[PDB]
Amino acid sequence: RPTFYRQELNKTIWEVPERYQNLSPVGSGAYGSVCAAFDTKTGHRVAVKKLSRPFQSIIHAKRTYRELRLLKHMKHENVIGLLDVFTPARSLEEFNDVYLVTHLMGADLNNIVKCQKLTDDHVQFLIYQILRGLKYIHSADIIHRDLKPSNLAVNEDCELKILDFGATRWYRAPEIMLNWMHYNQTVDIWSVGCIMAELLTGRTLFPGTDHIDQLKLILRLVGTPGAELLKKISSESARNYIQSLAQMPKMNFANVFIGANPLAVDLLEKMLVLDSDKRITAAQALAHAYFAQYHDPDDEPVADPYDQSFESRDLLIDEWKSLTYDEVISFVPPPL
Ligand SMILES: CS(=O)(=O)N1CCC[C@@H](NC(=O)[C@H](CCC2CCCCC2)NC(=O)c2ccc(CNc3ncnc4c3cnn4-c3ccccc3)cc2)C1
Repeated sequence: RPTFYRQELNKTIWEVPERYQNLSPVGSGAYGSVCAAFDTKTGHRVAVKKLSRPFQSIIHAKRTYRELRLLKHMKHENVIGLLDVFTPARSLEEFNDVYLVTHLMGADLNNIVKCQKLTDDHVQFLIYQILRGLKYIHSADIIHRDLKPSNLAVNEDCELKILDFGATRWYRAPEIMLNWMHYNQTVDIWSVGCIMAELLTGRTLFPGTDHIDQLKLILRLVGTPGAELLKKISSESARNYIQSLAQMPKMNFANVFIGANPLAVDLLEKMLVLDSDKRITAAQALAHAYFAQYHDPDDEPVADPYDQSFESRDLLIDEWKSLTYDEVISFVPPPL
C-alpha cells in the first residue's frame, strides 16, 4: 500500500498517493472533481477524478460500480483506459471515496475545430478512429448513448479517444427523442453521422431549439418515415406524431454537403438513416471506401467478454460498495 497525503482544493478534501504531485483543479468545475497531476512514477501528466457522493444511494452506488467495471474493461487505442483506481480506505468498513486516474486530455474535438479548418485527410482519420473505438465497445454489448464532440479527446497526432464525462440533443438518434422501445448500438452511428457532418460543414447539422424543433430538422433531411419504418411503431399516437412533425418541406441530402468528398456523403447517407434496423454498423462503416487510406481489418479488434449481468440486479448500497471495493483492490495497472 502506498503513502497518501491530504489537501483542500476548492473546499474539496483530496487524499492521493504521493506519486501523484502538483494536483491542480481542471475544467472550471463543470467536469466534476478533477485535478491535473504529475505521475512521478512515469513523469507524464494525468487526470485524477475523485468520485462525487459515490455511495449516497442505490443508483449512485451501482453507477460508481458500472463506471469502474467499464473503465477496467476498455483496453483499446480509441477508447479511454484506466491507469489507476485508488481509495485512501485501509478497509471496506471505511470505504467512501473513489479516485480514477486516466491520461490528461489536451483538447476535445470541439477545441480542435475552433483551432483549425479540418481537411478530408483529417475527417477520414478522425471518423475511422471513432468507428474503430465503437466497433470494440459495441462488441462488448456497450452503447455509448451520448457520443458528442466534448466526449472525444484528440492529441497532437490527431489520435482520438472516446470517453464519457457525464449539447447531447444535437447528436442524439431520433428513436431516443421519441422514446421508442427498440434501442440498438446504431444510436451511436447516428451521432457519428452528426459529428462527421459538423466536421465537413463546420456547422451543427440539426441545431434544434428543443427536441420537437430537433425532430423537424431531422425529418426534413432524412425523409417522411417510409412504409418500412411506420410498420414498426405500435402506438397510433406515436405514428401520427412522427408523420405530424414531417410537414417541413423535404431537403436534398447531397445539397446540404456541396463541396464534401462524395465518398463522405455516401457514408453520411448510411449513418443518418431514420430506420435503425437499416442504419450501418461500426464494423461495416470501417469497410466503407472513404476509409481506404486507413482501414486494416486485422487491426480493428473486438473487446473481450464483458460481464454486464450486474446491470439487471436490484442490490443494497453495501453490496454495490462491496463489489466496488473488490474491483479497486484487485486492479492491475496497464504496462508502460
Ligand atoms: C451510465 S453511468 O451513470 O454510469 N454514467 C454517468 C455519466 C458518466 C459515465 N462515465 C463513464 O462510465 C465512462 C466510462 C464508460 C466508457 C467510456 C468510453 C465509451 C464506452 C463507455 N467514464 C469516462 O469516460 C471517464 C472519463 C474521464 C475520467 C477521469 N478523467 C478526466 N475526467 C475529467 N476531466 C478530465 C479527465 C481527463 N482530462 N480531463 C480534462 C478536462 C478538462 C480540461 C482538461 C482535462 C474518468 C472516467 C457513466
